[PDB]
Amino acid sequence: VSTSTVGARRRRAKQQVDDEENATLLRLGPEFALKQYDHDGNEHDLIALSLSESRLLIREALKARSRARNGGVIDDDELAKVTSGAVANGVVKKTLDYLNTFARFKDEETCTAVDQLLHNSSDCSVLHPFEIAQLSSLGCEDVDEAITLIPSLAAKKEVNLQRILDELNRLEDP
Amino acid sequence: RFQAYRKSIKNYKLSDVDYSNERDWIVEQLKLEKRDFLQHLTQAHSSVAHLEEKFEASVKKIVDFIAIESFEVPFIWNHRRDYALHTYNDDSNNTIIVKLLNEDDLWRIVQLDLDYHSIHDKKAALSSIYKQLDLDVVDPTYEEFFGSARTLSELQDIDDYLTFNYSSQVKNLTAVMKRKYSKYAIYDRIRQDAIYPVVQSIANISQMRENLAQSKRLHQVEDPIESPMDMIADIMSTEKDKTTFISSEKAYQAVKQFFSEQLSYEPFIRKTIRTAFQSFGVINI
Amino acid sequence: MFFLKDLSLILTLHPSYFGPQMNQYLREKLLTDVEGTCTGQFGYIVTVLDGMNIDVGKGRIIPGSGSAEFEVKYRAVVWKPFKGEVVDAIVSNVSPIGFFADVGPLNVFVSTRLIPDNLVYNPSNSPPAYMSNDELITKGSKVRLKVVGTRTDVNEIYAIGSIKEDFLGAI
Amino acid sequence: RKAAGLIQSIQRIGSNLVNRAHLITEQLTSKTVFLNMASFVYIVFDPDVERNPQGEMDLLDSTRIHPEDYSLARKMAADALDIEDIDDDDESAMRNAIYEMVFPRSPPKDEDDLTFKLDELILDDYATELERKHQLKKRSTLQIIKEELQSRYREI
Repeated sequence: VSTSTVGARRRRAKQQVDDEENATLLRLGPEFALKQYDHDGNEHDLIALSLSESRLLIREALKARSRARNGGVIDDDELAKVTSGAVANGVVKKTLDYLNTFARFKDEETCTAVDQLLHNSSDCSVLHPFEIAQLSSLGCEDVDEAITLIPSLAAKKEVNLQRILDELNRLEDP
Repeated sequence: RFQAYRKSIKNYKLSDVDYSNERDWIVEQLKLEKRDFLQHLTQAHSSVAHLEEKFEASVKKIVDFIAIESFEVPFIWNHRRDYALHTYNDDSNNTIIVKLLNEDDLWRIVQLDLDYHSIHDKKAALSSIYKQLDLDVVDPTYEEFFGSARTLSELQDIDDYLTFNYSSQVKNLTAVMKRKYSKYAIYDRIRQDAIYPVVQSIANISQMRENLAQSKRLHQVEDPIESPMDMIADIMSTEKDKTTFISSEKAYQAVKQFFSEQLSYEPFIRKTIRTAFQSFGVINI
Repeated sequence: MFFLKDLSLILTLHPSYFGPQMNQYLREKLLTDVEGTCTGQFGYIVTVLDGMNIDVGKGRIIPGSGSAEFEVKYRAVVWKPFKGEVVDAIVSNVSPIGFFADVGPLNVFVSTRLIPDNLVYNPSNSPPAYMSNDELITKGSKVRLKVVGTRTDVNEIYAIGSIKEDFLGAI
Repeated sequence: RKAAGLIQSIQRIGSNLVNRAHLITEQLTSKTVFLNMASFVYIVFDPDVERNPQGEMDLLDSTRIHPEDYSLARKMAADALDIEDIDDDDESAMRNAIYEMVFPRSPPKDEDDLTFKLDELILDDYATELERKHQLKKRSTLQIIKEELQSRYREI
C-alpha cells in the first residue's frame, strides 16, 4: 500500500547476491539501504532505533496526540486506548507491552548518554547503525557473547567492545 | 494401546517400593474423586463392614493386573469382574452383588497409573537433588512435606523451598559458563552481608516453622532490644566497609523483602492457602 | 528491529467531503488506515510521527470520476524482523509440535526440531512446558531466540525462531 | 499394525484358522496378546464338520469362554450330564461329552436340550470348590460359561 521514496528499479539482466535479507551479513535490502533520501531528495542515513529510543519516541508521539485530541489540556493502557482501530489498538498494546517488559533505559537522559557514547565514540564512528541498535537492545554482557549474537562485530576488532559493554551495564539501571 | 500410552514413558518398570507407593496414590486419588460414590455406597450398605477396604483391595488388584500382567480393560471386565464386585449376603442370606467399579473406573485406573509414572520421575529427581545437597542435619520441613507429597505442585513447592534456603549450596552443586543471572543473587548477598544477623533476630526460622506447623504458639517471638532502624543504622555505621547498602532505608527495604521471600517460600503457607482455595474459594469473572 | 522511514500514501477522497474540514479528515483517515497495518515489504507500522501536522498538498481531480487524489508523505516508526537476528521474546503458548512466542506484534513459532533435545516437552507439568534439568520454559517465560525464516502473507508476517545455538533459550 | 500383520500371516498360512490354539502354535502372536484377545476372536463351529471326533476345531472356540477355562467348561458339562464314569483328567471323554451335550447324535425326546440341564447345577458350590482348591474367584466366569453353553454368542 504505502510506497517508499525509492522508485524505478526496472528490469535488467545481472543478478546479485546482495539482494537477500540477512542480518548477519548486514544486507538489509534496497528499502533499508545505508543511504536514504528525504522528501527533499537530500542525502539521508538509515535510522535504526533501539528499544529505548523507540519507546521514548512512541510514548512522546502518543502523549502528544492524546493531548492534542483533548484540546491541549501517562498510563500505557489509556495511551493505547487513545488510538483508533481495534486491530491498531491491539498492535500498539503489544508493542507497548514488549517495550515496557524489555526496556533497558526508561529515562530520557540515560538514553541520551547511551546514544552519545555509541555515536560520538571514535571506534563507533564506523559501527553500522543496526549494530548500534542491536548492542543497545540485546543488553549483552561479554565480548564473546556479543560476537556470537552479532556476527558483524567479529570482523570489527578495532572496537573497545568490553569497556563499552561495561559502560552500558553501568548506565543500565539495576 | 498400552505401547502408545507408554511411548513417552522412558522408565516404566518401577521398584516394589515405588509400586506400592503408586498403588497407594492411585487408591487415594480414586477416593478423592469417587468420594460421592463411596459415601452413597457406605450410607446405603451400612450393614457391611469395610466395604471401602474391599474397594481398596480391588483397586490394588486391578492396578496389579494392568501393570504387571498387561491386561486390557475389556479382558478384565469380561474375565476378572469377580474382583470388581463384592458379593455379600444380607440378614436373609440373599446373595447381593455390589458393583464396586465400572469400565470407566478402569480407564481412570489407566490414566492415574500413567500420571503416577510421570510424577515418579519428578519425585526421584527431587530426591536426587536433596541427596546432592547432603545436609548435615536433615531438614524436618523437607521430610514432613516430602512424606505427604502427592501432587507435582507440592513437589515444585519443595523444589522452590530447597533452592531458596540453599541458594548458595544449589549454585555450588550446579558448579560442582552461560552468564545466566541468578534471581537469588541479591538474597545471597544479603546472606553474606552484615545485615543477615538482623534478619535472624527478627524471628527464628526453626521456631517460626514449629509454630506454623503446630498452628499454635510454642515459642514467643522475642523482640530485639533495639528497633529495626536502630540496629540497621548501627551496623551500617560500624560496618561501613562491608555493608553494601547506601542508606539505612535501603537496608530496611532489603530486609523486608528478604523476610517476605522467606515467608513466601515456606511450603506450609502455600499448602494451607491452596487447601483453603480448593475448599472454599469462589469464581469471579 | 525498529526504524524511522519516510513513507507516502495515495488517498482518494469522495466529493461529498469537499468541505473546510477536508485536511483534518484526511489526517484522521490516514491515521486509521496506516496505524497498526502490516505490510510485507516494510513490516509493521506502529506510529506516525507528527500525526497532526502532516502535509497533504493539493489533490488532483480524477478525470471522469470526480474524486480527488491526494499524495500524503509522512514519517513513521516501522518494525521488521530480519533473517538471522537474535531478539527477546515472551512465550505465548506451549504445544507438542513446538511453542509460540511473541516479539511485539509478531508471533513466532519454534518447532521441536529447532529446540535443544534436553528441553523435553513436559505435558504433565502445570502449565505444560519444554523443560530440562536447569531450564524450564513455559507460558509467560522470557526466551532469547534467533529468527531463521520469515514468511510473507497478504497483510501478515510469519517468522520462525530457534534456540538451538548458544546464548539462546531461557533468559 | 498388529491386526494388519495378523491378517497377513493368516492369509499366507491358509484360507482360514483352524482353532484358537493355532494362534500360538503357528507363531501367529505372542503370549500376552493372545491371552488378551483370546475370547474376543472366534471361529464358527459347524456340526457338519463335527462328524470326526479328532476335529481340531474346538466347539468352545465359538464361545466367549476363555481358552484358559476350556477345562472348567468341560468339567461343568460333565457335571450337567451326571456321568461319574469320566474322571477329571480324561479330556477326550470331556470333548465327547461336549459333543453329546451341544450336538447330540440322537435328538432329545423332550424339548429340553442337554444344555438346559446346566441350570440344575449349583454355581455357588463349584465356585466355592474352585476357590478352595486354587484360590480363584470365578463364579461370574461360571455364570458366563453356562450362558454361552445355553446360547453361543447371544447378542449383547
